[PDB]
Amino acid sequence: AGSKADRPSLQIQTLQHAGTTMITVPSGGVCDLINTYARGSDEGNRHTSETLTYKIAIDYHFVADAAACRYSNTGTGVMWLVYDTTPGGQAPTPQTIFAYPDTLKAWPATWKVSRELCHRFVVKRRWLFNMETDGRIGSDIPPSNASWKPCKRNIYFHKFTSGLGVRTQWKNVTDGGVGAIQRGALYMVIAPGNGLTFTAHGQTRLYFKSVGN
Amino acid sequence: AGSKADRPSLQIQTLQHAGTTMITVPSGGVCDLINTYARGSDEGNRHTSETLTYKIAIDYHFVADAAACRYSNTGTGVMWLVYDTTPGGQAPTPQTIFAYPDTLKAWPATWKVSRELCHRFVVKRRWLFNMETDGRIGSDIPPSNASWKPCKRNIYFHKFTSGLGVRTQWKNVTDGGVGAIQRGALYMVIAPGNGLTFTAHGQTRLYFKSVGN
Amino acid sequence: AGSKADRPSLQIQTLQHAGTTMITVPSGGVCDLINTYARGSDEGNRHTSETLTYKIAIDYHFVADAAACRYSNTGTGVMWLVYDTTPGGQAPTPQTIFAYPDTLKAWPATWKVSRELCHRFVVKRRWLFNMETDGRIGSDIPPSNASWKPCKRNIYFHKFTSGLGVRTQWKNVTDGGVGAIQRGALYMVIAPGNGLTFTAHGQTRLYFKSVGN
Amino acid sequence: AGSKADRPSLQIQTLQHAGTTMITVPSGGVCDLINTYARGSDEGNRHTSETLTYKIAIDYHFVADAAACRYSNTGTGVMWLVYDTTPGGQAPTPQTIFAYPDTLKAWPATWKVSRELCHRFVVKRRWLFNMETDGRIGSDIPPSNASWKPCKRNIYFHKFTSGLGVRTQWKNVTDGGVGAIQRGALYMVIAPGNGLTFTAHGQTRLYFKSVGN
Repeated sequence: AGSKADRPSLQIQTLQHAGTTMITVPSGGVCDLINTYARGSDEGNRHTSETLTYKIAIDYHFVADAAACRYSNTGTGVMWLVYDTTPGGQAPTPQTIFAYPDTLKAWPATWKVSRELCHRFVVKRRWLFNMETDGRIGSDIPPSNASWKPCKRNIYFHKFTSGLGVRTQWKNVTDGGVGAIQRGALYMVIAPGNGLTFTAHGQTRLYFKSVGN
Repeated sequence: AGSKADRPSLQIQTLQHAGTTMITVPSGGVCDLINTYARGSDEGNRHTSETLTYKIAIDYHFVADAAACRYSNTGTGVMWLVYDTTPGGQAPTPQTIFAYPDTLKAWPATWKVSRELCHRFVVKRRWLFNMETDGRIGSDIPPSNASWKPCKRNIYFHKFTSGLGVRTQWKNVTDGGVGAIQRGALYMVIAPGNGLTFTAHGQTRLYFKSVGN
Repeated sequence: AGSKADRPSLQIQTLQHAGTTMITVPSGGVCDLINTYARGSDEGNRHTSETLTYKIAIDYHFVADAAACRYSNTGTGVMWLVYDTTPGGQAPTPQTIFAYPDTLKAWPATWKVSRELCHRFVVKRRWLFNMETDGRIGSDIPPSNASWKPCKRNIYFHKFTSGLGVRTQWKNVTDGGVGAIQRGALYMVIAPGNGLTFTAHGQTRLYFKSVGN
Repeated sequence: AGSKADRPSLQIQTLQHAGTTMITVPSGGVCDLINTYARGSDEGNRHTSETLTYKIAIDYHFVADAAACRYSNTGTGVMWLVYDTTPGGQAPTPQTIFAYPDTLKAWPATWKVSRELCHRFVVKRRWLFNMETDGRIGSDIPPSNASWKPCKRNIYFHKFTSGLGVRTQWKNVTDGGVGAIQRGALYMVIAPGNGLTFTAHGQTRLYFKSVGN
C-alpha cells in the first residue's frame, strides 16, 4: 500500500493559485506545467540533476463565470494528467496535443490522443466532472413570490493518488522553467464543458526526492 | 474491533449545547475545547493527574440562519477534530491555526495545516457536509397557486468513531479550564460554507478512564 | 539497581526551609519530623490510609553563625536518619532519644542509641561532616597589609540514597501532623559541633506511593 | 565505547570566546545557546533541515574579577547543560527556567528544575566547581616582610563527554539564530558563587552530522 516509501520524510512542493493567479479557461482548454522546481539551499528545491516524483494530491474549488451564465444548459468537463518524453522548445497547446476536427471542439470528452504522436505522449490518469447553470447569478435576490433549488452550481473537487511514478533529468542551470528540462516533463490540462467557461481556485502539493551523483 | 477495551465499565462525560448555549458560527469558524474535566468526587470528573481518552460519539442538529437566507446559494462546510501538543497561554483561533490568504477565506474546504506549525499540530479526523438555502424562511406560508420542494434545508449529522487515542497530563489545580492542561489538548473546529451562517443544536459524549499514581 | 521501582511515575513531596523558616540549631540538636503528608485531592497528598516510602534526596547549604564566630576552633557535626515504631503523644527530644551524661554533651559524635529503648528505635542511615571558623565575619574588609585563606568556612552538603524503605499507617483524620500517625514515624536530627552554632538553608524531596484498601 | 560512531569523519563546529567576547556573569547567571549553525557551502554549516549532535568537549579558563575582590570569602559555582523541547519566541532567563524565591538567590547550587515546566525542560549533565579569593589583586607587590600562599585563585576547567544525543529540526531559512529552530534547542548556563562575580576565557567544540531528505 504505497510507492517506494522510505522511512525518512520526503520533500514537499506546493503551488498557489488564488487572487491574482486564478487558472481561467476559455473554450479549448489550457496547457500548463506543474513540475517546476528550483535548485538551491531552500527546502523543496531540487538538490541534484535527477528527480523522481511519487505521490500527488489535488484540491480545488470551481465556480461558473457570469459571462456564460446568460444561457442555461449543463455540460461535462475533463481533467487529464499527461506525461511527456521530450518537450519541444515551445509550450504545447491542446489543439497540438490532440488532433481534433473543428466540429468536435464543442465536446472535449470524446477527444483521445492523436496517433502521430502515439509514442511521444501518454496519459497516466483521467478524471471526469460535471456542472450546470440555471442562468442566475448568485448575488441576485429572489422575488418574494417563488424560489429556486440551484443544486450543483459550484462543486468541490479533490483526488489523491499514489500510483504514478516519473523519472526526470535536467539541463544544468538554476532555473525551474520549462526550457531547463531535458526529459520527463509533466503537464496538466483542463477541458471545459460545451460553451461553458469558468475559473477555479485551489492549491496542490507534490512529493518527491532527489537522487543520483 | 475496539480500542483497549476493559471488562469494567468506563467513565462518561457529556456536553450540553442548547437553549442559552448554542454554538453560533460567523464566517471564519470558531475554536473550542471539548476535553474539559473537573476533579473531585463526582463521577465523570477525573480522579488523577493522568487521563487517556478512547471513543467519542457526536450528534447535532443544524439549521440555516434567516440572517443569511436573504440570498440563495449552496455551499460546503467542514468539521475537523484537531489534536494539540502544547497549548499556548491564550486560546487559538482558526486564522492562527491555518495560514490562509484573505482570498481563500470564502472557501474553507481547501484549507490545510500550515507548515510552520507542522509538528505542533495534527488532525486525526475529518468530515464533510453540505447544505443550501432557497431564500425562504420556514414560517412563511406558500401562496395557494404554487409550491416548493425544499429538500435539505436542515440536516441531521452524526458520527461514531473508536479509532483515536490521546494522552493527557494536568497541572495540579481543581479547575477544568484550558489553563490547567500541561499537554495533550483537544480542539473542535467548525467551518461554515461560503457566505452562509448558521447555528447548531445537539450534544456529545466522551469515554475515558484515569490512570497513574 | 533500585527499590521496588514501578513503570508508572511515583508521587513527589517537597519541603521548603528558607527565609522565615531556617532550621537553627543550638547546642544539643533539634528533633523534627519530615514525613508529614496531608490527605485530599492535591497531588503529593496521600490518597489512602497506608503509605510506603522509598527514595530520598537531601540538599542544603550550611553557614556558621556570627554568634559563635567570636572564637576560633574546628569541630565535627552529625546528621542521623532515625526511624520510629510507635511515637509517643509528645514530640521527642535528643536528650530523650540518646542517654548521655552531661559531660559528653560537648562531643555528639560519640553518642549512640540508648539500650533501654533498644527495640523502640533504630537508625537506618548516618552521615558526617566537619566545619571550622577562623574568628572573622564575612563582611569584614581585610587590611591592605596581609590576607587570609579561609578554606571551608561554609560547606555544600548533599546525599542521595535509594536503600531504605518504611511502612506507615495512619489514624483517620485530615491532618498531616505528628498526632495522626499510628505507626512508622520518621525523624531527622542535626547535631552541632562542640560549642559551634549555625543555621542551614536548603530543601529536600521525598518519593512514595499510596497502597491498600 | 562511543556513540553511533561512523567510519567517515564527522563535521566540526567551534566557538570563540575571548578578547571582545568574554562571557561575563553577574549574580543570577546568564542564558545562552551553543547550538547555532548556519546553512550553506562552508564546512561546519548544516547541509540539511535535520541535525543530530553527539559528542562535546569544553575547555575554559576562569578568573575572579577585581570588582568582587574587595571581600574575602569562598563559594561554589555550577554549570548545567540544559536541553529544550520547544523554545519560546523570546530568550529564556534563569529566573524563568528555575522557580526560586529571592532568598535562595545567594546559593544557586540548591536550585532544581521547577515543576510547572517539568516536561518542557530537562538537564542531561551537571558539573561543580569551587573558587575563592583572599582580597588581593594579582598585580599587587607583596611587602618584603611577609608572604602569601594564594592557592586556587584561578582554575582550569575542562570536561569531555560522549554520552548525550539530541535530535533537532529547523524552520527553512538561512540564519543560525534562535528564532529559526523548530524543536530541540540546547542551552548552557553558568551559576556564580555567592556574591562572587567573574569572567571566563576559553573555547569549545561540537560534533554532529546532517541527515534526512
